[PDB]
Amino acid sequence: GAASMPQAVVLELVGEKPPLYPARYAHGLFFALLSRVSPELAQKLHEAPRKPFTLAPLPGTLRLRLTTLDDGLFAPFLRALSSYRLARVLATREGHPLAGATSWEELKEAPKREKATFRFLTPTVFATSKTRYTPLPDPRLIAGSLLDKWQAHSPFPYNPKEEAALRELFELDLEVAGFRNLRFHRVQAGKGFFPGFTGEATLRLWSQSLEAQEALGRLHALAFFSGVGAKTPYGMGLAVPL
Amino acid sequence: GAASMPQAVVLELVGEKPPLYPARYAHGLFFALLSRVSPELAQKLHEAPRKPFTLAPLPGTLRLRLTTLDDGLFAPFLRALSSYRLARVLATREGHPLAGATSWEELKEAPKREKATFRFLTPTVFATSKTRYTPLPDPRLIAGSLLDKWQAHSPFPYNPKEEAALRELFELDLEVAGFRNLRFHRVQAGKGFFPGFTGEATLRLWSQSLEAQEALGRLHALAFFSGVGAKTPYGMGLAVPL
Ligand SMILES: [Zn+2]
Ligand SMILES: [Zn+2]
Ligand SMILES: [Zn+2]
Ligand SMILES: [Zn+2]
Ligand SMILES: [Zn+2]
Ligand SMILES: [Zn+2]
Ligand SMILES: [Zn+2]
Ligand SMILES: [Zn+2]
Ligand SMILES: [Zn+2]
Ligand SMILES: [Zn+2]
Repeated sequence: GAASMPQAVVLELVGEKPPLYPARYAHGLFFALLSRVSPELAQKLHEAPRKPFTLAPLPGTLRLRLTTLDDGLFAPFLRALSSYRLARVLATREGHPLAGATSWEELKEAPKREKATFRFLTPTVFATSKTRYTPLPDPRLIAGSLLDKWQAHSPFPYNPKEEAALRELFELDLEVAGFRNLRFHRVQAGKGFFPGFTGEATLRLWSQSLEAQEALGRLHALAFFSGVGAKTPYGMGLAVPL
Repeated sequence: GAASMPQAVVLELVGEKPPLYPARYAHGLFFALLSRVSPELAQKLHEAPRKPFTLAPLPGTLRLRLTTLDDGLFAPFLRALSSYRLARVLATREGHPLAGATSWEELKEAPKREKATFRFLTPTVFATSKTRYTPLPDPRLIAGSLLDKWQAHSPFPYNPKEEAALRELFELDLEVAGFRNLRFHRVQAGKGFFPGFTGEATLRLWSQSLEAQEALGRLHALAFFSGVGAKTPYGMGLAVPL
């Protein structure tokens, strides 16, 4: 088919009599709509440990944001489109600021940055195998997670030496320059519960380094689609570049 | 002389016409009072890179909190005791909740803990040599900093193997269980400016381990006097155990 690329859409649900703590119901519903047309396709996903997507409720109307780094997978579904019914599918920025698509080429075209600010809309956490969970805006973990996602999914990965150079630059010269409205959360992400933070955080390069700045710009742009950290398929790590 | 031990005192200043942003003036004043009696003793301190104390302004009245892990050094000074005059010296908990003394033996007698909460009243930061500054409540850094201070100043240090065991336990099993009212700051600490955080943070041992729990209790108690992290002589790292 045509070239795959990252995409985000916002599903607008309106409920006549909504439950008490609606966000929790994100999973049950997404599948319901998905299963309504194609019970079959819903199955592989509920079953799969291969989750090639992020799904998170936004903070009577409930908005569920879905993103993927591969266009192709949810295209048919997008074509198809309690007391919650589906009022709108917003697949454009015009429809919703958190919806839209961007090519990998465009992401690569992203302007270089000395500083990069992120708004973490849903609890965000980092998983390190020892599994340790870090619910803090560690600059190295934020950038490293984004770089992991880029290398895993981009058609334009950095080569090993570029990658290692970037990681060492991050380790050496990337600081958290500030944070705002930081809050601790503990939420269900799949079967278990995990700690995470929300709020805003700003990363800064101590360094003047073109390579690093360009990388930072690209990774900052990627976050809109990829999210940050662990459990992104389960509503966690929704991170908007500012 | 008599056995040295940690001590904290709160100096109560009252200013008829206070400056705009009073806390900044903490250093200039502490010396002034100190120099008023003994210009000579003030000198070694302004000069010394050996700062065996912490000094921080509390958040017309300005309160300056002074602590030491060695009683002996500021005893003579304590005996002696803008439009700011010194109204009171509070050297007891009865006088002020953040003043008082505790023996090393008592600190050792501290009850074991699975969880330990700290209130960071002044911006707190960790220095790691690569110098990297971490203005976040990293559990390993909090506990490691406190253990550093204990080992450096206690008459009852852990032996090398005990210490290493503790550090590995912290690395493996210590989590940040929560945080409240976290805020980012950038403040002058001596000659330069440094980032730091304030707020409350709670550490939790995943582990049931008597050794670790006892250590956590002792370190949690020590913080009242030692502070946490870097630049404690310069108003930073004021951490109250809760
Ligand atoms: Zn389910
Ligand atoms: Zn282009
Ligand atoms: Zn755990
Ligand atoms: Zn992936
Ligand atoms: Zn992929
Ligand atoms: Zn001075
Ligand atoms: Zn006793
Ligand atoms: Zn620096
Ligand atoms: Zn020391
Ligand atoms: Zn000492």
